[PDB]
Amino acid sequence: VRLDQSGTAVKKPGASVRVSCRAPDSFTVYRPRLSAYFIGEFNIHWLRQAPGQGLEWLGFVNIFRGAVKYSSRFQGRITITRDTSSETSYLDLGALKADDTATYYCAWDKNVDDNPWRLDSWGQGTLVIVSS
Amino acid sequence: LGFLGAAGSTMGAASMTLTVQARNLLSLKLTVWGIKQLQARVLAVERYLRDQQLLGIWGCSGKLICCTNVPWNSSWSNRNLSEIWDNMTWLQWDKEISNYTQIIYGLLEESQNQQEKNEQDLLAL
Amino acid sequence: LGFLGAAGSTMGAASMTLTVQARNLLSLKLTVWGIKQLQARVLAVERYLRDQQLLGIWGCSGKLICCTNVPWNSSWSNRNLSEIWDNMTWLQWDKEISNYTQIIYGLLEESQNQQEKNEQDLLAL
Amino acid sequence: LGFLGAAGSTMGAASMTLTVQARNLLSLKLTVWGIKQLQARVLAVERYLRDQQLLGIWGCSGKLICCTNVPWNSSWSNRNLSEIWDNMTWLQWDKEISNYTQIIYGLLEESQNQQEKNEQDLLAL
Amino acid sequence: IQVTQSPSSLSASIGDTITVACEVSQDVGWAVNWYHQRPGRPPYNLIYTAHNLAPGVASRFRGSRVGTYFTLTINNLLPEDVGTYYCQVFDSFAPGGTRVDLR
Amino acid sequence: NLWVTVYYGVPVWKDAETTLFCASDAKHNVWATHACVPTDPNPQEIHLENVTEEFNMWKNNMVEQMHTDIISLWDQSLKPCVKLTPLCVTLQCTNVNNITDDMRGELKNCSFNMTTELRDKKQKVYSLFYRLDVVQINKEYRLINCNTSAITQACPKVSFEPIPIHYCAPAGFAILKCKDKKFNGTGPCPSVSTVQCTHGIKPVVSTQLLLNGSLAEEEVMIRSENITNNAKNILVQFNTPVQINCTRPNNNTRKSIRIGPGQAFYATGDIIGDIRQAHCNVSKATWNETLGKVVKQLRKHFGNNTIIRFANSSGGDLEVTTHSFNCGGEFFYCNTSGLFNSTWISNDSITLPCRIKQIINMWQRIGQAMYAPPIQGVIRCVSNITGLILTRDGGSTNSTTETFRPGGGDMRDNWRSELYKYKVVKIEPLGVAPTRCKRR
Ligand SMILES: *[C@@H]1O[C@H](CO)[C@@H](O[C@@H]2O[C@H](CO)[C@@H](O[C@@H]3O[C@H](CO[C@H]4O[C@H](CO)[C@@H](O)[C@H](O)[C@@H]4O)[C@@H](O)[C@H](O[C@H]4O[C@H](CO)[C@@H](O)[C@H](O)[C@@H]4O)[C@@H]3O)[C@H](O)[C@H]2NC(C)=O)[C@H](O)[C@H]1NC(C)=O
Ligand SMILES: *[C@@H]1O[C@H](CO)[C@@H](O[C@@H]2O[C@H](CO)[C@@H](O[C@@H]3O[C@H](CO)[C@@H](O)[C@H](O)[C@@H]3O)[C@H](O)[C@H]2NC(C)=O)[C@H](O)[C@H]1NC(C)=O
Ligand SMILES: *[C@@H]1O[C@H](CO)[C@@H](O[C@@H]2O[C@H](CO)[C@@H](O)[C@H](O)[C@H]2NC(C)=O)[C@H](O)[C@H]1NC(C)=O
Ligand SMILES: *[C@@H]1O[C@H](CO)[C@@H](O[C@@H]2O[C@H](CO)[C@@H](O)[C@H](O)[C@H]2NC(C)=O)[C@H](O)[C@H]1NC(C)=O
Ligand SMILES: *[C@@H]1O[C@H](CO)[C@@H](O[C@@H]2O[C@H](CO)[C@@H](O)[C@H](O)[C@H]2NC(C)=O)[C@H](O)[C@H]1NC(C)=O
Ligand SMILES: *[C@@H]1O[C@H](CO)[C@@H](O[C@@H]2O[C@H](CO)[C@@H](O)[C@H](O)[C@H]2NC(C)=O)[C@H](O)[C@H]1NC(C)=O
Ligand SMILES: *[C@@H]1O[C@H](CO)[C@@H](O[C@@H]2O[C@H](CO)[C@@H](O)[C@H](O)[C@H]2NC(C)=O)[C@H](O)[C@H]1NC(C)=O
Ligand SMILES: *[C@@H]1O[C@H](CO)[C@@H](O[C@@H]2O[C@H](CO)[C@@H](O)[C@H](O)[C@H]2NC(C)=O)[C@H](O)[C@H]1NC(C)=O
Ligand SMILES: *[C@@H]1O[C@H](CO)[C@@H](O[C@@H]2O[C@H](CO)[C@@H](O)[C@H](O)[C@H]2NC(C)=O)[C@H](O)[C@H]1NC(C)=O
Ligand SMILES: *[C@@H]1O[C@H](CO)[C@@H](O[C@@H]2O[C@H](CO)[C@@H](O)[C@H](O)[C@H]2NC(C)=O)[C@H](O)[C@H]1NC(C)=O
Ligand SMILES: *[C@@H]1O[C@H](CO)[C@@H](O[C@@H]2O[C@H](CO)[C@@H](O)[C@H](O)[C@H]2NC(C)=O)[C@H](O)[C@H]1NC(C)=O
Ligand SMILES: *[C@@H]1O[C@H](CO)[C@@H](O)[C@H](O)[C@H]1NC(C)=O
Ligand SMILES: *[C@@H]1O[C@H](CO)[C@@H](O)[C@H](O)[C@H]1NC(C)=O
Ligand SMILES: *[C@@H]1O[C@H](CO)[C@@H](O)[C@H](O)[C@H]1NC(C)=O
Ligand SMILES: *[C@@H]1O[C@H](CO)[C@@H](O)[C@H](O)[C@H]1NC(C)=O
Repeated sequence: VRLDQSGTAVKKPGASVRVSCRAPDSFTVYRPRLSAYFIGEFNIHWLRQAPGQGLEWLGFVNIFRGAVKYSSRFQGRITITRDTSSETSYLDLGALKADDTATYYCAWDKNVDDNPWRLDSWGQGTLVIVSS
Repeated sequence: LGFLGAAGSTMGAASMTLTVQARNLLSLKLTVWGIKQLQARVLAVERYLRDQQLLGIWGCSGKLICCTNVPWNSSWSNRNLSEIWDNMTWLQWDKEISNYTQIIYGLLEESQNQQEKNEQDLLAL
Repeated sequence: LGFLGAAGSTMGAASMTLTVQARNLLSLKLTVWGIKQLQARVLAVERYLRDQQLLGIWGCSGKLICCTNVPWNSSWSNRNLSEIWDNMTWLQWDKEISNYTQIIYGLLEESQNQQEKNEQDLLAL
Repeated sequence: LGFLGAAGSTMGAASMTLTVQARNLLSLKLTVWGIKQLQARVLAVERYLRDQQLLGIWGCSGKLICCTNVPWNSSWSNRNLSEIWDNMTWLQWDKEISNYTQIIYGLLEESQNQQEKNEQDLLAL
Repeated sequence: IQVTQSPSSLSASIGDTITVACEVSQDVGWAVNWYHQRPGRPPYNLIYTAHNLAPGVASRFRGSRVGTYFTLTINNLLPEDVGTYYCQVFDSFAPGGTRVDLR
Repeated sequence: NLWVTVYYGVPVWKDAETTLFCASDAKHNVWATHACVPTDPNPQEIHLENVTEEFNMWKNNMVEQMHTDIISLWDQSLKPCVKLTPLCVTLQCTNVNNITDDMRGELKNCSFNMTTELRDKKQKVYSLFYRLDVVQINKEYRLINCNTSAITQACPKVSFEPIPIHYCAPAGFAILKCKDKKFNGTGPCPSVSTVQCTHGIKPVVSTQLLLNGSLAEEEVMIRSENITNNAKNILVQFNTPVQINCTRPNNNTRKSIRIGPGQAFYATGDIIGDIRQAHCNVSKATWNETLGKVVKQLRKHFGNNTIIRFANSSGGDLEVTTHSFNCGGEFFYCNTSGLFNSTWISNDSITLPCRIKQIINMWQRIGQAMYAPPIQGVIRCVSNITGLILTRDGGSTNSTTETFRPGGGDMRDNWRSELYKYKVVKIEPLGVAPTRCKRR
């Protein structure tokens, strides 16, 4: 699936940043039994990578009902949501520090039982720079 | 061979491979495909049940080839046994005796009923 | 005669015309008529199969009338053979023994299983 | 006992009370419940009928226990008879034969057919 | 759930065979995924559940689990495979990763 | 010398999946119990012995099948009901009188110009709507679901109250029930008994607290698939029920509005008496004791010296953050922060605020949304509460304070608790065995 992502961003320390990841024509599945469209139970994961070191996991949003879950050491300053009408997912990171500057990826997870924590399609990556 | 393999063969050849083709007699929402499949399945089951009951009434249930006790009236076909068993195919033989088919079924049913009643009478003593 | 012809007749006639009234036990969109017809056909098939399985359990499959190995306890009925078979209709006998049917069915089932086991053990020689 | 009563028991106890579960193999608008129940009933009848097909092709129709005339090839299971019939329940036995069913099934039918043919050739004299 | 990866970096010439080791402090079963990131390029999955190939990846990568040890064999290396390999488990991710480059 | 023999009626089963039918014992209700075949008063449950069967609650097919079945029942039930397309019109909405501090702007007095009986003249008609059911553009408001999906109003006659349904496999199939009280989610169950129909299953609709569930026969039980996983929801099953009341103290009166030739739409008319917030009452002592039991049974999976902290929901849509459930015919979304606030370490009743929505789109379906009809009079619904849907938040390996929050959302996890001890088996009554016999 195509995962468009927002353009690069620059913010000041102590501000908030908003990153949007769009996955057109992928929020809905077919339930052939009822023969009706439903909202899929996919998980939109969010990953971050500082320049030089390996990736890190921020959170994920199950889009079926907007359920979320964040990493322990980011809790209290990151909010994750999705808009099913626009088929997009929004990451709102608040109170960025100097070390929070990095490239952020949105990842798509089919949430299949057989393969736990699998990301298939990745966004182009949005680089966010924080400084004064 | 397999299913219907020896259909055009002789009575002699075909009369020994009954099982290979008798075995294959039995092998969602309310959409068009679903209802068609369900109707087809129940129709196949009904046809097989009709045939099995027809076997059962003449006391041949569970027998591929059973012997009977009703004489073969030559009016149906006066051809020699060897001729019909060494040259024809089953389709031709069936076509020949198509119109003489209900009568033999009735004779078979009456003969089996009479034989069963006689057997019960004998088993009484 | 015909279907249910011997219904008013005594035992003697009815016990010889089983086949004539056993021959007719078995004889596309989602419209009300269509669904009613499909349910009716499935119901007929299910009833026939239930009866046939009950016959098969008692080891009498393929037979119109079969003899068994359990005796007739006088508790079920004390009426003698002669008037039973020359005096009353089948329906009257059924109404007379209807409330005793389950236990006798169980008796036949158990006896048939025991007889089959004994026959297998004897054949083991 | 009851349905599947001897499921965990050994071979001997199960082989004595087959009929308790043999007898329990068979027992409106177009809404969801209606179609679901209809499919369930048709599927149950079809499964029982396939079972009856396999039994009839082996010449054991109506018999809970029947014997055959083919050798038990040791390549399937070369284990002592007494330990098989006093140790392993039917489930474990199936789990140790499940790879080898189809072939033996075919053998059965073939033998049966051959036997029938031979029997017919004997009875023509 | 701690996850570590070895070696920190390695090098191999064209067409060789290499292995990368991932050690998980717990028995997480077969739920291991490996991800490859070319420099200046978002990473893409190549192996999931540690023994089943991802869509659209050449068959030269074959995974394997030996207890808590996880590794895959990379054969006949060609120079579009130079990059960074990370082994991810569950929520955790391997710090650093392994950098593979030609010599 | 040995010969094969077939054995009809052999007791051999295999794992299989097959459609099962409902059966309930006897007013129309949303579950078509009038179509279920009646169940026998005394099910012929049969105990077994010396038999061990592997159970996998998380790969069970029954749960998915029954979820699909419930979805179909819901869709077919609301299909032949009055449409509500004309309601998507401009609304003139004012703030509403005798209201406490918990209803500041919650209720909106909205008037529109719905057509009268004949489709030529407009009539000014007023009604009341809940603030979660309107969106601003006195001011102008529109129904919230007027730009994404159409609205259909459930017929007021049919009730949504759950009714127990028994699941019966078709002929030739059996349902294996595991009676092992200590049996966790996945594994062999030594004490397994066959049956023809499942026990009373109440298709309840809830997200955070498993209302009206089935209690475990021993100490509180925790179940999960790969409990190491964060994502996988952690099923809980209480031994002893935790009473809960969750009433609405208002006295709203229904009013009929003729929106077409015969199609009538029911609106919340005037409210007789004052207005008070809907609330849930839970006896604090019982909830505290239940939490103590659950943390005692939860320390086993992590260690005796670990720290367990109950935190409220992380966030998301209204149906997940708060405890959402049906009662009497009205949907409730109740703030659950009052419960999951404890920080367990090695008379009075708590009250949970609630809010009421009238557009319901559970099992999100792009194109349809139910308008819950108003219910006249006060509503009270005692509920037993049997299980929770907790999810372990992630944790850095340095610290050892696991935090549990009441997640959920998916109804499959909700329903896996009621079918946790059931499996479907296909009987294979054919078998072959060696024997000394040799058929003549
Ligand atoms: C978990 O399980 C519990 C079981 O205890 C459920 O509690 C039931 O909830 C329903 C839903 O409200 C209750 O049903 C209502 O009962 C009211 C009381 O009825 C009694 O009293 C009147 C006299 O006042 C008698 O006439 C009557 O026979 C009863 O003895 C009724 O007044 C309500 O009537 C409304 O609905 C009916 C149709 O059912 C309409 O005809 C009326 O006009 C009116 O609109 C209603 O019937 C029920 O009483 C509760 N208890 C029991 C034992 O069932 C929980 O709801 C359930 N929770 C979940 C989430 O599933
Ligand atoms: C929601 O708003 C509507 C519209 O205002 C309210 O209905 C209106 O209520 C008033 C109450 O004063 C009615 O006024 C009438 O006044 C005459 C005398 O002038 C009196 O005799 C009547 O008994 C009545 O009080 C008015 O007719 C009525 N309808 C309209 C169209 O205005 C409604 O009460 C409001 N509901 C809530 C909960 O606030
Ligand atoms: C389950 O296993 C036990 C033991 O393996 C069985 O107990 C046997 O019962 C019969 C019936 O009286 C005795 O003759 C045997 O001696 C018992 N076994 C032993 C080892 O003494 C039991 O029958 C099996 N089945 C059930 C349903 O419990
Ligand atoms: C966690 O999940 C993994 C896989 O999702 C389980 O590993 C087993 O993997 C094999 C692969 O062939 C499957 O056949 C088994 O069915 C899996 N086991 C189970 C119980 O499903 C692993 O067992 C799970 N549990 C733990 C504690 O790791
Ligand atoms: C349908 O209408 C709703 C209500 O206005 C829209 O949701 C709002 O969208 C704006 C767009 O910037 C947001 O700022 C608001 O926060 C949204 N409101 C809520 C309650 O989330 C929705 O986008 C509309 N959908 C379409 C397809 O037009
Ligand atoms: C549920 O109980 C079963 C019982 O067999 C557990 O399965 C094994 O249990 C033993 C000891 O209890 C462990 O050493 C194994 O690692 C378990 N195997 C697997 C595949 O889990 C099972 O772990 C229990 N599950 C839960 C969630 O408690
Ligand atoms: C809730 O409102 C209803 C509807 O009015 C009340 O039921 C009747 O109310 C009228 C006046 O509105 C009284 O004259 C009747 O006597 C009431 N019927 C009774 C009491 O059976 C109902 O009383 C109101 N609820 C409360 C708690 O006051
Ligand atoms: C839920 O508990 C609250 C606790 O305050 C109850 O509210 C009180 O109810 C009594 C009942 O007579 C009133 O006298 C009080 O004025 C109410 N408020 C306070 C602050 O005490 C409420 O009634 C309970 N509801 C249910 C359904 O149990
Ligand atoms: C929930 O409501 C029920 C019914 O109103 C309460 O149970 C009754 O409470 C009263 C008041 O103490 C007792 O006199 C009764 O004996 C209780 N039982 C019954 C059947 O009426 C229950 O206490 C409430 N739950 C709370 C407040 O947490
Ligand atoms: C969970 O609890 C937190 C605090 O314990 C709640 O956070 C408050 O949220 C409200 C509005 O949602 C804000 O006005 C407060 O400023 C927040 N306070 C803090 C300390 O965060 C949160 O709302 C609760 N969530 C739920 C679903 O109950
Ligand atoms: C749910 O209940 C919590 C209980 O704390 C509410 O949180 C408080 O909300 C009030 C607003 O009435 C604020 O003044 C407090 O600062 C909040 N405290 C905390 C610790 O968050 C919360 O607002 C309620 N509603 C939701 C949606 O969470
Ligand atoms: C077809 O005819 C040939 C001609 O002799 C014969 O040998 C053969 O058995 C017949 N049947 C088949 C199936 O070939
Ligand atoms: C009706 O009863 C009379 C009694 O005399 C009997 O002769 C006659 O055969 C009966 N009818 C039939 C059709 O058997
Ligand atoms: C609950 O019980 C524990 C001990 O069982 C006690 O320490 C605590 O004060 C009680 N109340 C709450 C709200 O935790
Ligand atoms: C709640 O649990 C108790 C426990 O005995 C039980 O008696 C009762 O029927 C259950 N349901 C209700 C509504 O109380």
